[PDB]
Amino acid sequence: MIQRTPKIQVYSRHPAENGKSNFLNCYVSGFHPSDIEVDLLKNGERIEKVEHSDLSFSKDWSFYLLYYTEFTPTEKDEYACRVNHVTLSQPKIVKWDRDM
Amino acid sequence: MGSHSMRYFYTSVSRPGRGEPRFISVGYVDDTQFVRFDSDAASPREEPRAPWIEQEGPEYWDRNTQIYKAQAQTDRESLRNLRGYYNQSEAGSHTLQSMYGCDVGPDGRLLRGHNQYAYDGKDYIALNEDLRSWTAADTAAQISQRKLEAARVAEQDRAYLEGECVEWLRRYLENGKDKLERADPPKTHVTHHPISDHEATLRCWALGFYPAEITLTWQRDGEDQTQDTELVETRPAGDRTFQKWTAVVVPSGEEQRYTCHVQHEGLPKPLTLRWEPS
Amino acid sequence: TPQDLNTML
Repeated sequence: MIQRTPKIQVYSRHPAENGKSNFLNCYVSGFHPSDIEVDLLKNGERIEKVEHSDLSFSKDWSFYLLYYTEFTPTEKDEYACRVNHVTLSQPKIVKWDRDM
Repeated sequence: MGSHSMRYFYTSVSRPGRGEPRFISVGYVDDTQFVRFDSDAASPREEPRAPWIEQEGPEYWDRNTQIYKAQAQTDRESLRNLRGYYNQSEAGSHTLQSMYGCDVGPDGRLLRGHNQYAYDGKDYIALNEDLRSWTAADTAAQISQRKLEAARVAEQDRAYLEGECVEWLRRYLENGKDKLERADPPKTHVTHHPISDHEATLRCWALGFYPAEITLTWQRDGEDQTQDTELVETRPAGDRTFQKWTAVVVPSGEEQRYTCHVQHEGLPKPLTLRWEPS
Repeated sequence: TPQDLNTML
């Protein structure tokens, strides 16, 4: 165990448009070992219906997973991804920015 | 490079005090997942994960289920063996990963086969490109090599890689033809955000593309830039396509000196983009 | 289709 900490991107399936249904994605990659905890947050609160992809890995043996949920972005609502892994002292939160 | 690949990815993870090791497999054709199996599922079975595989009969799912169940049991023995080879205690969690499959050209002919393994994320042993000999990473893997040679595994792997692996990949490519042999080009645009009243960020976007392989590069006065640039990892959209962007910080007033170059299999010709102010 | 071998290390 040299371990590797996850890279984290938070983004939407389609370009965001206020009031239009879409999917919110949190893509975690580059990590080892494979146990990981990922939550999607709306205004700091855990979203309940979140799905994820089947565990797979890259050529360098690092794992990746996509977590996703349906959502309708607004001007005001804030979204984020919260990640915990053995490699992190405390969970990491990455805020959704609609231009990233 | 009208070429295709089939890959299987197996992950076995021990968890002392929390049951026996979990085995997960997934199968891909190119960047498209098509099957899974999870030993932690309420009733473990190979399951379809793409529309074109659903047509396979019960004999397919039953056989493959049996294969993964046997392999899960054998990985558990491998894990116990590996713990002994490295003189490790019983208390810790360990991972054994396997990845294998075949690459074929436009005509369906084998280009290359693969069958290799990692222990705790580090290369452990690999079938060489010859499909006859092994490369072991250390003295522990040398023991595994000796066992693999005694059981004549490389011979059997050669026969799978040159035979079934290519014949099934060909079958999948024909049955999923509409998606698997379709390249979707990127939809591109460049955005501009002032950082300060003397710098701005130019961000070059590619969306909706398939397969995942792409190159996005920023040039200044036609020379590639890696200085004052940020490039994110290609990421899945969740509707089979991928996304990527690259950004560069530029001096205000110098935007016209910057071009974004995009290469993708779906593109007849590479694109050169610039920021176009409204 | 996966390989029908159950290879041990």
